[PDB]
Amino acid sequence: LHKEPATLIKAIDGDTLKVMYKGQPMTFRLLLVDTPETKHPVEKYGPEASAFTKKMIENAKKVEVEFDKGQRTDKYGRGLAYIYADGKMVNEALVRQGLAKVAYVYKPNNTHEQHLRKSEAQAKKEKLNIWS
Ligand SMILES: Cc1cn([C@H]2C[C@H](OP(=O)(O)O)[C@@H](COP(=O)(O)O)O2)c(=O)[nH]c1=O
Ligand SMILES: [Ca+2]
Repeated sequence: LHKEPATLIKAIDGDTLKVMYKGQPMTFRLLLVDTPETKHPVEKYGPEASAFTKKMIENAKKVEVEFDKGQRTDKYGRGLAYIYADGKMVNEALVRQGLAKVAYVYKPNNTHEQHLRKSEAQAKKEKLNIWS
C-alpha cells in the first residue's frame, strides 16, 4: 500500500469526507470503521465523532489517502481509504478514542484490521466514550 496526497474540501461526519483527489471532488468513506450515525433517520457520540474528525483533518498540514488492496470505491461511489492527517491515521485515531467501532470489514480491504482491533481493545479496556 501507499499514501497519496489529497485535499480536504469538507468534513461531513465522523467517517465521511469530501476530498479533492487528483483534481476532482469526491466523497470518501473511512475503511474498517463506523462512527455513530448523525445523518440517516442521531446516535450517542455521533456529534463527538464528527467533531473529532473535523478537527483532526482541518488542522492538518498534509492530508493523504491510502487505498487498500481491493475495491477503491463503494456502491455509493465513495472512495474507500485509510486517511492520514500529518501522518496519523484518522481511522485508528477515532477507534482509539472509542468514537468508532471496527466495522464493515470486507476482504480483501482488511490490511489494517488487526492494528485497528488492537486500538479498539484498548479503548474498551479504558472504558472510553462508546465503551463507557
Ligand atoms: C466502510 C464501507 C461501507 N460500505 C457500505 C456498507 C453500508 O451499506 P448500506 O448503506 O447499504 O448498509 C454503508 C455503511 O456506510 P455508512 O456507515 O456511511 O452508512 O456503506 C461499503 O460497501 N464498503 C466499505 O468499506
Ligand atoms: Ca457511520
